Amino acid sequence: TASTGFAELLKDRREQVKMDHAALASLLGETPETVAAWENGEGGELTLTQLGRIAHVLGTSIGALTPPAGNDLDDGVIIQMPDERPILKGVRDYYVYNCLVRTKRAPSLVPLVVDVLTDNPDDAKFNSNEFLFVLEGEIHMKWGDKKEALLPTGASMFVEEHVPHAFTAAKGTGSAKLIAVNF
Amino acid sequence: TASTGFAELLKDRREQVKMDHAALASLLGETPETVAAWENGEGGELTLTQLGRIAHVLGTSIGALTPPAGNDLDDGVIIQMPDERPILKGVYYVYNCLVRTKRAPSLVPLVVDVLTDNPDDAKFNSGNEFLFVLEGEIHMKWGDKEALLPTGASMFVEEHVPHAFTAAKGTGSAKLIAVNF
Amino acid sequence: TASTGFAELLKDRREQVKMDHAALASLLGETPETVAAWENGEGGELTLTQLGRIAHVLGTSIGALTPPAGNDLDDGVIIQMPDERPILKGVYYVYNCLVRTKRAPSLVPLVVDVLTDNPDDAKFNSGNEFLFVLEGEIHMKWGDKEALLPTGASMFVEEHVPHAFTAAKGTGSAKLIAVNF
Amino acid sequence: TASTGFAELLKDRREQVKMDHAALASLLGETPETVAAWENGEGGELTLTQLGRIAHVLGTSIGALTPPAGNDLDDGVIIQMPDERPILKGVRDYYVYNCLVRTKRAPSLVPLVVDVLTDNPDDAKFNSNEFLFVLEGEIHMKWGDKKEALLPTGASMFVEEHVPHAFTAAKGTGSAKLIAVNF
Repeated sequence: TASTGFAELLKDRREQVKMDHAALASLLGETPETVAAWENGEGGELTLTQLGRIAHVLGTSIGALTPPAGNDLDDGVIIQMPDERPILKGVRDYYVYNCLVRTKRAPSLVPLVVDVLTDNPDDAKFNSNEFLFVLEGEIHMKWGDKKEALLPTGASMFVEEHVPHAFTAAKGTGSAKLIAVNF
Repeated sequence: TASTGFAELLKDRREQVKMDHAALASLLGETPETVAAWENGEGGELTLTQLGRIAHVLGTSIGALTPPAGNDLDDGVIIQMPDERPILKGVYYVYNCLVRTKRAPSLVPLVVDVLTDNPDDAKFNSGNEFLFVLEGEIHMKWGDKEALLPTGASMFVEEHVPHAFTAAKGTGSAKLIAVNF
Repeated sequence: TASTGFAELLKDRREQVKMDHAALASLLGETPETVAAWENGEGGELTLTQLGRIAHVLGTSIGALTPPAGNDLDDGVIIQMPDERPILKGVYYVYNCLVRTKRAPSLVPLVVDVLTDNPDDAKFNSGNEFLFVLEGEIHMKWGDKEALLPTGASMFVEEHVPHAFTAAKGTGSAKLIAVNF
Repeated sequence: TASTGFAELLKDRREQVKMDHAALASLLGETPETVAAWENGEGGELTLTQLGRIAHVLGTSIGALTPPAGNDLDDGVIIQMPDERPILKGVRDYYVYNCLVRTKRAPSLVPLVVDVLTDNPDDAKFNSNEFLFVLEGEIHMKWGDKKEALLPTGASMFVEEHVPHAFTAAKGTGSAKLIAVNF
């Protein structure tokens, strides 16, 4: 939880720097009562700005004083039925992003089924780790300076971070689909 | 800046999970305009609880949406003169805090004044820690082991290890330089 | 290069711990010339045991003294055509390995052919793993829990979690795309 | 241990990539017997070059197939008496490095007592995280483009990684000493 995580992390950092409620309260310009309260799990109303100041006085970051994402698994597993997929369209029309399962235990995991609706290579716009798999059709991949390659169904690829790239269905083939797993 | 840093990282994350303003807004019970306000540096009054909810909806943590500690160095250096040391009591023990930096938050160095020379009254307490015997003779205890450490002796203590120091029996007091990192 | 990488990192570490050739040599029972040979790219014949001793004397690990996996990317990209997939048997299970890279060693993706449609004969096995039901209906088990997953369903399984799949009872077989990272 | 660590890490990576002794042996051009042996703790004689090839085939690094530094603590502690300090002189004469305690459980920890024998600032040569404390005398610190500051006994400082810097005793004071803790 947020307030409880903050309460346990605040106390930890406080002592880590040899301060007692009195000492931190003084640097902060608050009462030992207040600091004691926060550490009792009563800081949920503290604002971003107030938190930044606390983080500054303790010489660390807000992230260091806040709990991790949390657990949303059921005995280590999380499942998503195709009916629950949130959808985002890249209108210009061009791409449809069908978001697959995600988890707070691995925040960087952003998997998707990307429908590639355009089959005009020249109409590809560079975006800028990721694993991909051609689900259906033929994909025309372009990367680097805004190289390319034509990939058949079943081909897989890895694109390193910061690598600008664009996807389009093979010219004339109409459309294509791919699984993109960002991680 | 906290508010500034959040605006940028919030935009990055929301975009990362393929969420438009409306979607995020819908899940939070807010307006798409309010989200755009946040991503514009106007999230300063957001409460810890709210940030947590925003983080939860974006499947990540508050730390992921907040900026790093910051930079308080002068071309890579930060210096502390002996007069600036904050002094904290261990009422027993006196902690004279040495230089610290937001670029290495875990660095907590100190000159510890060890005021008691009676091991029998030693009290155990307590990441990694490096120690150096600055003055006197230190009686050290740990485990649940002991050792007499003369001036100039150095030691390393791993995280979670209970230990205690006192000046050698009848020596009055001693000083340690402790570097927690 | 392994030999090249080692030469450089060996020099860096030895210097880091304030050791001259002679000192290192003394502790290893070698000559100062032999060490200079190593730091010159001539450590190719050193045995695993020896590297470990060198590492030990330098108070670090063999990994600290050896180069990273390397770079097999083409301007950040690596591609695998369906014909290049190595195929491995799970004799039951067929593992068609997809693209891998030395720049992300933990990435082990596959298309798994699930050949049995009898949950009773399911066998449990097994970092993080993302899965997608490519074809058919998958019967999944884990914990010590079950679930019927239709085509297009996606799942995430955390490290150390025992689980097993089989095609739905009487469906013959199914296919999964599994991404271990 | 090295051979045993390698045996447990090799097997781990092997299976991690779905291979059996036969499969890896084939890619490697060796017998399942040999690979089985290595995994039985019999690979201590493998050379650096041979290891690199194994690491290459398994698509990872030698470090990923080798055990961590190891444990050299006594119930979490390691002590060094001033008599055991290894010494290195920076002759040009100029500096004496009295190495303090080190540990395989924190390899980056390199503490030292540095005797600054020169008191001619102009004779300071830039070296290029670290915490420092002036033990004795006055130190003249220079950093950045090959800024400066005069630090009295008891002052402490933090120097970030890659920051080129040079130390010298205050001009005319003769010599000085400092504790330098690299980490």
